[PDB]
Amino acid sequence: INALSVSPNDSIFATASYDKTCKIWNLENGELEATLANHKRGLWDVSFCQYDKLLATSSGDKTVKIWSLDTFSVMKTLEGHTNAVQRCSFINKQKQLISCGADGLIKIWDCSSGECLKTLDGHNNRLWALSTMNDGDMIVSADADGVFQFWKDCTEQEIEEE
Amino acid sequence: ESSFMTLFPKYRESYLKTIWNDVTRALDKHNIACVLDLVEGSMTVKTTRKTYDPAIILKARDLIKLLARSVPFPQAVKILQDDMACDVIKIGNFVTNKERFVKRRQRLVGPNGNTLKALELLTKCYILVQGNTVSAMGPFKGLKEVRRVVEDCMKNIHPIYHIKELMIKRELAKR
Amino acid sequence: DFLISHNEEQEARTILGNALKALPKRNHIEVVRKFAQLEFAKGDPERGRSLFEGLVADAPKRIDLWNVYVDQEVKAKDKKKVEDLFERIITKKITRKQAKFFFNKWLQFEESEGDEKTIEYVKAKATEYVAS
Amino acid sequence: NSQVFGVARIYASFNDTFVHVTDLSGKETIARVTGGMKVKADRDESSPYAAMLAAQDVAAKCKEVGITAVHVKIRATGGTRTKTPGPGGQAALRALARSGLRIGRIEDVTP
RNA sequence: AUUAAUAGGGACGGUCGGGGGCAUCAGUAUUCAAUUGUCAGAGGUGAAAUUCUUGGAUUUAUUGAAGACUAACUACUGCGAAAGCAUUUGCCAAGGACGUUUUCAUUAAUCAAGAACGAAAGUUAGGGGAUCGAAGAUGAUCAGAUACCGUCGUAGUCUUAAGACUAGGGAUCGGGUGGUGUUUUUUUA
Repeated sequence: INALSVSPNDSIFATASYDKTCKIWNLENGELEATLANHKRGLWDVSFCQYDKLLATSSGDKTVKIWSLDTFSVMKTLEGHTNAVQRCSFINKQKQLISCGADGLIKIWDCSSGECLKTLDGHNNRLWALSTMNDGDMIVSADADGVFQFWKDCTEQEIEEE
Repeated sequence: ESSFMTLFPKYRESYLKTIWNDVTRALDKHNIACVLDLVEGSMTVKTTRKTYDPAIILKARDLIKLLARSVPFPQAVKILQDDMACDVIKIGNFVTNKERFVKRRQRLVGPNGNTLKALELLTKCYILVQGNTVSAMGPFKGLKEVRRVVEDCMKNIHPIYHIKELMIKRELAKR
Repeated sequence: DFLISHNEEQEARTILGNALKALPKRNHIEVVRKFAQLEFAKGDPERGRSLFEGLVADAPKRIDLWNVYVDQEVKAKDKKKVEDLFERIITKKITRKQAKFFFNKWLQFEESEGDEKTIEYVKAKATEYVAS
Repeated sequence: NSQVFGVARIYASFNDTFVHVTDLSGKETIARVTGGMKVKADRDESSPYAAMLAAQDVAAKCKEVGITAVHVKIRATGGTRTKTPGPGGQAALRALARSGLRIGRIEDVTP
């Protein structure tokens, strides 16, 4: 298994794994209801945005697919990356999904829109870990080197400036 | 430089000596020491310094393979150009029984030759089966599908349907 | 099994995976069954249950792997694991004679345990499974 | 010849080719010609135009490294394949003649 | 001590199989862990789609694990209780030409039921699924027994699929002898 995903409302449990399987099953039990496999190389991480109840699969290839809570279909997708993604972060704004990748960059754009907004390239080579916390949209990413970068939402201060 | 040498069959040296005059007169100008060592029973060619292109060593290696395939040497050593491919496929390692090999060779020959060489003519291949190997010359695009069809016909399945499918593919190639 | 007696588990598991890679795939199913039987008896019961579960996941029509998992669960005689195995057997699909043997195995597990309320619940679930 | 020499191990197929820049040992890290990066149309790479286009940049980096003479090592796919290249061998020979590389120690590395 | 189809046979020495059993000797191409000329494009390629996709993928600056098989030479020239057999060794059931006045006259002729291997995608999904069914049940410990020895369900059990030629003329094939040189065979006629 590459990585797991826990539902913050304590309902379901999904795992992305090396055998291209997005096995989604219960939390109180191990009852496998479904799994998903329509990718290229594998599936690395699954992102849960339970405010709108979507399922974002950060897969082995550069393609990132967005799945619903019920129909297990593809509502949205993310492309435009170069090497690999391996980790996607859910967003306090509930739409502007954050994606780090194996090229040294963080790309964040609105999932409900589907077009690129901000691609930030503070790191150089490859990203390993990435996480967020809620009330300040405060993004920490750890790359293949030892350097870490820190980005927070201050857009209300910037729109006051111009 | 180095040299390319290979031994030939019993009748290959007698066949190659009849056309060894103009072959050596063009190879030596193209820096290939094309000689027939009758004492050792082999044909060798050394890459000299009188070549204006580096493809002379590759063309002489293909010509030596065509000459040692017991095929027509003057009709198979003119593949020195880029758009001219001559190669030999060894189909002898496909069957074990001699009667099954004879039955497969009759299917590969076809009825009176032209019943199975029509797809070879449609693929533009000068196919000639000699013993356990079959040598064909022509365009590389036309011979790649021809050699794949030859490998399919060399399998244990009946090549009558494969020849009919090759004629159907040749008829569908007109579009 | 000699390495398991010599307390070599991770090296033997890597050797078993290399031996299964070298062996044919048709014989690898019986070799995995022999390895799961050896791991349940002589090796760690957690490794034996993991090998029995993985073989059950690999073969979706293996009543032998269901019986081997039942035999591994009966080796420890855990009532919660037998109830979990009965729930997994209830989750699996069986034939007419296969469900009758599964209900008989569940009744034999209930008779070995001694819980009359669970035996009545198993009999009610077997009657509901029969009504299909 | 003042040791200005190298070797080109050309592993080529019917529809693809690759170049390994070699010394007598594994040295002379010059370049490596790609197969279809010059043109992506699934027929120009089989043609000699895209192979010579990749060889033009390969020979430019080979001159940057400092290898003049090229010892040919013509490698094919071999085995159950066709055991022959497409037009990559003729395009590399034409690129060698255009670059004026010295011909010597030419061999075939086909399997 | 009439018979010798020398009906037939242990033998008898020279000489032999890519028949075949091991015994070492080469590695031709692949898999993984290696690891890069820090190459993300490479299989396929009616153009396509499609397999693997920036988890290094032609490769590699080669270690091991394994199987694997004889390339132009070359090729059925041959050799099989038989389901078949293509370098290089030491051993053997046995098989091999031949001569024998030497092996003996006495080593039953076809053979089915009794035995030896026993082969041109041991593929697909529902159904009766009953007699029974390996994989494991469980009884006696035997320092040691899935069978030693009773008790159960699954692939199974069985169908569902990939001229009245009238005539000549040269050449051709199959021979042979006049002479001619080697080959055949130079006792193995």
